[PDB]
Amino acid sequence: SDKLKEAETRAEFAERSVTKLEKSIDDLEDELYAQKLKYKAISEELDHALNDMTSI
Amino acid sequence: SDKLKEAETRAEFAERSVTKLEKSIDDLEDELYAQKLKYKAISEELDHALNDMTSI
Amino acid sequence: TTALVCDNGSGLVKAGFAGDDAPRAVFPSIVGRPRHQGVMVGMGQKDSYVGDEAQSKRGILTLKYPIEHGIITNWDDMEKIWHHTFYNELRVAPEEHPTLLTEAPLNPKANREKMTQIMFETFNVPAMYVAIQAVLSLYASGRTTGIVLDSGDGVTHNVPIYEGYALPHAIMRLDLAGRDLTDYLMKILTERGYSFVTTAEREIVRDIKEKLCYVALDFENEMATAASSSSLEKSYELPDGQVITIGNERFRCPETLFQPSFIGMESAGIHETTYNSIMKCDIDIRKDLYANNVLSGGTTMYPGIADRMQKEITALAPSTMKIKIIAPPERKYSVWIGGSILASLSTFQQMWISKQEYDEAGPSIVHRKCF
Amino acid sequence: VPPKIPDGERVDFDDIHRKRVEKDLNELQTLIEAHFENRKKEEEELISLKDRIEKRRAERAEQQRIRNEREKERQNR
Ligand SMILES: Nc1ncnc2c1ncn2[C@@H]1O[C@H](COP(=O)(O)OP(=O)(O)O)[C@@H](O)[C@H]1O
Ligand SMILES: [Mg+2]
Repeated sequence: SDKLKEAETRAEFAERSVTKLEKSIDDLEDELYAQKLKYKAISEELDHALNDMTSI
Repeated sequence: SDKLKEAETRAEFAERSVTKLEKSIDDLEDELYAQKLKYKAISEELDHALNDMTSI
Repeated sequence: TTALVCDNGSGLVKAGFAGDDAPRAVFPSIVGRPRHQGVMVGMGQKDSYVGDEAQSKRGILTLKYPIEHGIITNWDDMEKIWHHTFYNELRVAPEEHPTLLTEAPLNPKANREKMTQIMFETFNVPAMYVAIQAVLSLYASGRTTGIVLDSGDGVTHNVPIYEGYALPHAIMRLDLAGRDLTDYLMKILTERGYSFVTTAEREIVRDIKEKLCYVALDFENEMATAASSSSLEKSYELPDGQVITIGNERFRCPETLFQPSFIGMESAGIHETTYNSIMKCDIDIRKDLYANNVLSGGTTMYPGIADRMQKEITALAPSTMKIKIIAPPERKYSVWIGGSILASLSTFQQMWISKQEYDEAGPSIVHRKCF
Repeated sequence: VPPKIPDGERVDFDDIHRKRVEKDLNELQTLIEAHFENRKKEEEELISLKDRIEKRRAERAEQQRIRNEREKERQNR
């Protein structure tokens, strides 16, 4: 019984850790992807600016 | 016996998974920071350009 | 009170209160019913998404424009678009605001009469006035003469004006416009392997056309250069990945404007219908029209068109006249800016078609003195 | 008959100044101000925050290493 209680508690703690880590990963992923899209957009508008310079 | 075997086994899986998750988290965060720093270097390139544009 | 300067257009509805610089709400004019079945219950699924909402759910809709070539072919959808424009994009009830619609030249009468009948019966405005889309674009340039080429998305028309006196016998209306260029681009993209068929993917091809295509200064030299080097191939990322590379399709899509034989149209390009429109005018105002050629409308935003057109007209015109092409940076909203200026004038305040006048003469009042 | 516009007084081509010259300077100055404030708010704060998060990440790495090692030491049987 003692081993069972300790094991179950350790398991539950680790499980909740797992869930929270997943949520953190998701949020950081969303922010990083938004930054990535921002970077692609800035580079593309930069190139458009370069081509505008080429025009004039 | 069945219960505690199950619990310890799934807990070990949890520990290995969560450690893999932590490696994933660190790699993602560091890559995010590297990309963000590249972006800020680009922003300061643009800010030097804006200081030139202070010509207007 | 303030006047509502609406501008139906064909492809983008532009609206806003009179007296500002830019339209308040600009959104595509498409009404798309859902086409699949739908299994989630209580999701709050509507029966028709209009305006800019249907450009985000376009994956499961069948978008259909209610205005084909200037004329309006589906009156219920157009009424829905107007209702959306008034109530959700501006949030001003029409019972307390005059309206100033715009209409292409040489359009069917029934279209204009139905438009005024709707505005007076359904929305119940105090007074509405219909104006030709080119005179406004001439207002916005601050000129009073000049020949304006308003190449919209539905229809391209070329109205010459001198000293405020329009020349009704010299209006050359041509039905090639941005939509036909989108269809032709979608048709020539198939030469590399990319097939766009669905009415939703027409929007993707339109975005490709807007972001990549440009008008070549000299067509044959560009065709020769693009066939030897690879300095032109610009890539573009679809809404799901799988980047595509556009080669000499870049300047072949908008070249259709100057050679309408590409899409099988007989008529001459926009470079020669302007010269023909000038030559129909009197012999003493041709110099002023040559010097004050005005560009407007969305489709005249291609990078490098104000030079190609000038080169072509200089080739056609006599060598002594000076050819100048006015291409303001605010080309897209030029018609609406002109509409705002016209609605803000004090001299114009008594030209509105007041409701009591409509009650006495019926919808045919629009063709009468109140034009 | 074609419509006849009643005769007024004035003007035209005199609002081009009052709608152009305004934004010719105000818009440029305001956009420069916006760019300056946005860069100041964004870039330095983002780099500093990323450095802070990196330091916290390194501390988490040290804690993970210590815990993993002590648990492997005990459990090794
Ligand atoms: N920046 C651009 N470059 C090239 N083509 C454009 C651009 N913006 C708009 N267009 C074309 O012009 C059309 C919009 O024209 P618009 O002036 O809104 O028509 P309308 O006269 O009906 O308002 C779009 O369908 C698009 O094909
Ligand atoms: Mg138009």
